Amino acid sequence: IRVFAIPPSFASIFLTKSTKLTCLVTDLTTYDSVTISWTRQNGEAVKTHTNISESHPNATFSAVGEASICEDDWNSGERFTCTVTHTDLPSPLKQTISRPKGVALHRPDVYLLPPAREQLNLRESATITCLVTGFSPADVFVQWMQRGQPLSPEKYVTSAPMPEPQAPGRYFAHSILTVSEEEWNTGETYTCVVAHEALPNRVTERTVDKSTGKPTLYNVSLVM
Amino acid sequence: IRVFAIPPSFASIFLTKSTKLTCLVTDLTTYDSVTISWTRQNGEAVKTHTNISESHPNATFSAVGEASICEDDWNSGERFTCTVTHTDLPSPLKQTISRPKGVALHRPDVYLLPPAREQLNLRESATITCLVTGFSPADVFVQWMQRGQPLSPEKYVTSAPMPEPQAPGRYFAHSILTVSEEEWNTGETYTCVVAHEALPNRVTERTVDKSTGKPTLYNVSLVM
Amino acid sequence: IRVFAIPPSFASIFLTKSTKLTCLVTDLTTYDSVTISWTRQNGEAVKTHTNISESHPNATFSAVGEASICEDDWNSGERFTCTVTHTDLPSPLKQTISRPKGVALHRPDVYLLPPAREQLNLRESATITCLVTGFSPADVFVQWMQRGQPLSPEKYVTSAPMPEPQAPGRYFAHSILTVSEEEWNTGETYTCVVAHEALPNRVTERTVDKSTGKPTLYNVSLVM
Amino acid sequence: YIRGCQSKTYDGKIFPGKGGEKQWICKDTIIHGDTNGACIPPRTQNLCVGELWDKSYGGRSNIKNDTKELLKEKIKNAIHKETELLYEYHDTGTAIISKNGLPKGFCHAVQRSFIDYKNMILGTSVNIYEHIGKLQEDIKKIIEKNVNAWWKGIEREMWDAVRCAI
Ligand SMILES: *[C@@H]1O[C@H](CO)[C@@H](O)[C@H](O)[C@H]1NC(C)=O
Ligand SMILES: *[C@@H]1O[C@H](CO)[C@@H](O)[C@H](O)[C@H]1NC(C)=O
Ligand SMILES: *[C@@H]1O[C@H](CO)[C@@H](O)[C@H](O)[C@H]1NC(C)=O
Repeated sequence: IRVFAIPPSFASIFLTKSTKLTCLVTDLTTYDSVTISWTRQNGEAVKTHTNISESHPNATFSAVGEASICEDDWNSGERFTCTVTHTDLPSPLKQTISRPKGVALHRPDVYLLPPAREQLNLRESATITCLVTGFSPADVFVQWMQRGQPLSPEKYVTSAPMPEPQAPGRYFAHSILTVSEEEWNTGETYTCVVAHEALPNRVTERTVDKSTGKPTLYNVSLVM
Repeated sequence: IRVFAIPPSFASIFLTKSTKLTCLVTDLTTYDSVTISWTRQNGEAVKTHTNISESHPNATFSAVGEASICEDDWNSGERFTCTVTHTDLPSPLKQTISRPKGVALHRPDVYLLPPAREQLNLRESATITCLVTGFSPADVFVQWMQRGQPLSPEKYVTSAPMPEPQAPGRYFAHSILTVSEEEWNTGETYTCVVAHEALPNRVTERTVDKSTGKPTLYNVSLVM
Repeated sequence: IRVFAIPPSFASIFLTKSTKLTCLVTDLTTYDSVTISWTRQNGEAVKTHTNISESHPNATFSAVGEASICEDDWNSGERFTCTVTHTDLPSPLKQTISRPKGVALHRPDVYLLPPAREQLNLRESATITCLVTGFSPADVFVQWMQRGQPLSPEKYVTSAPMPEPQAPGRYFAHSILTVSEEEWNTGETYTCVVAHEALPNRVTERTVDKSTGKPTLYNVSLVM
Repeated sequence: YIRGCQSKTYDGKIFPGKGGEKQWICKDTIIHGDTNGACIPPRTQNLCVGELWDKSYGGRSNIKNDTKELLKEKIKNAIHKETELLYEYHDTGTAIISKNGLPKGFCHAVQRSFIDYKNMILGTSVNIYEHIGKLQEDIKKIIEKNVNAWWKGIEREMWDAVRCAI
């Protein structure tokens, strides 16, 4: 008889530019007219909930309650309580979430590794991988862009952050973009904006043309 | 108390060169007379569990059973059942273990991407990344060998398999090996070994060093 | 009548992924009703043997008995006894075969020598040879993969292992793959995989490409 | 579904792509076709050969030893993928033609791609491109081991492929 309170992951804040509090209940006995409320440290009701789900057929409720809070309030790191009013429980079931403290911020290092030369030989597809290393906490949001315009989230995926083998307190995330080999062999940028808390401006980007590794001082060519 | 299934994975059997079936009974109190046996449908199987795990911080055991089975017998698709008989359980419970079926096999395409130029310029470390793309099912074991010798598991970390961006059924995994720039500049070929079901030889090896990217025919060098 | 049971050669182990055995025999009475059987020191149940060879007209009847044996059990070297009973000879033909022990494992060195320029100049063929030298166990299995797809045994011929001239314990072998010079010039990266016990993962690759082995003809030294 | 054909760029890379326009190949091959005034369209140069042809290290036909039924399936998948890629190319309004509710000129493009496939299997290509010649020879070998009769039999299924894609 607990409640799963999902904090807004930094990807959520960066995507929509707002802090969204969503608390999901679980393991609650079936009955109607069940209400939920969001309350911060002082206990004052913050915002009425929307998009409430119907009674869960699986006998375990999962109701989504959305509450909006000031960004700076969440950045400060207070404990925000999601009070669940359940008929069986004499007092409403309360679950609260606060962002982890400490978590020494370390700026990510964004290195793009262009496609392997033995992959372009297939002349079918290529995977520009935007390695991200040496950051904390384990919350990044890698977004790709071609020629400066965003690419649909279908084309790229971001591996979950994992502990870095070298530095214990740092993590590394690894994202790839599936590019067509023609679009790579023709000069195309394919930047990689990396969003993280530790960054100064909260976002950094690095581009990879076909010509990044080229010397830029001697266009040495081989011709029969 | 509840019996859970831990089928062997290609990461496990290939590393140990033997199929190790594991049973799991999560969070059972510290009691005596733990009995575990293994049986197929016919039931003639008899293996003895060894080295049961010690009490965890929760002060409750987690039953673990070690069994030896031929690779062919496991690969036959036969469902493996482990007998559980213990004092806390009111009645013995049998857990069912079998591999997923009806999944196509596609050979990986191990592409070995050398570290980005920007990272070497920092003269801090280099992360040679092994891109294992276009494979299925999502069970791959990546080993890093330097000069034909295995490297310690601490040095490299392998990303968990993730769905491929574009291809529906295929997956992709990344394995990064962190080494000093001096070692990379010297060149030891840092071979990446990938073990997967779909590989015709069941193992494929790739090689990279400082000299892979440099063109072979011309050695144009700019001097001051 | 004594059965010449053959152990499963490493080529059979790795090509078929299963341990298949036979009990070829020099025979006096051409035909008898009873068939082959296999026994172990543990006395476990005999495996099913089918497709026995027909009567040999010259009275030197040879019979085949197929059995499935665990690789680990055969790896341990435990002796397996072929038990063949016939009407003419009531005494079973008890003969035992085990993989020889006491031989040091030496890692093969695989060196893919490109075709002689005297051959490519004819523009009619290109015999790539996979020189496997230095492996102590006689067994070896060389397989050729062109452009990532394995090739049928018809295309390439693997020389039988023979003692090395200098080192007496070590052995050597050859495996020439012949491809039309049209294919060679495309640079298809013909790869040789050698299967041997001593190898860290039982298979190591060596890839030869039209570009490999080409020195730096042009060494342009632009100095300002 | 997946066949190794990338999004069409014959008349220009899809947005955000900018360049990549393929010009008309107003040239003829001395060995194959000798004198032919026909100019290969950019679309035909970018025809989704699919699994019939892999560009790895030059050009190598992927149907050296393929059964008649397998070849039909390969061509059906290639036509389906060609229809899909042409639809997404013209729907974004990148084809020079495309600059009912279908994208303007998409039906023209898909019909013409089907005609190009028909002439590829038939072997009567006006001008042989790099992928056209070897594929034509191999398809002639596979069927005759009469090509016109085969296509006159499977044309309904191949066009059903385009209809199913749509
Ligand atoms: C030389 O410069 C041209 C710019 O038009 C470029 O296309 C070409 O690739 C360069 N040479 C080499 C060897 O890359
Ligand atoms: C290739 O160029 C580099 C640049 O200085 C040089 O160090 C190297 O020796 C050259 N390769 C050979 C084989 O001389
Ligand atoms: C290539 O040229 C560089 C230029 O200084 C020189 O140092 C090097 O020895 C040359 N190598 C060969 C193999 O000629």
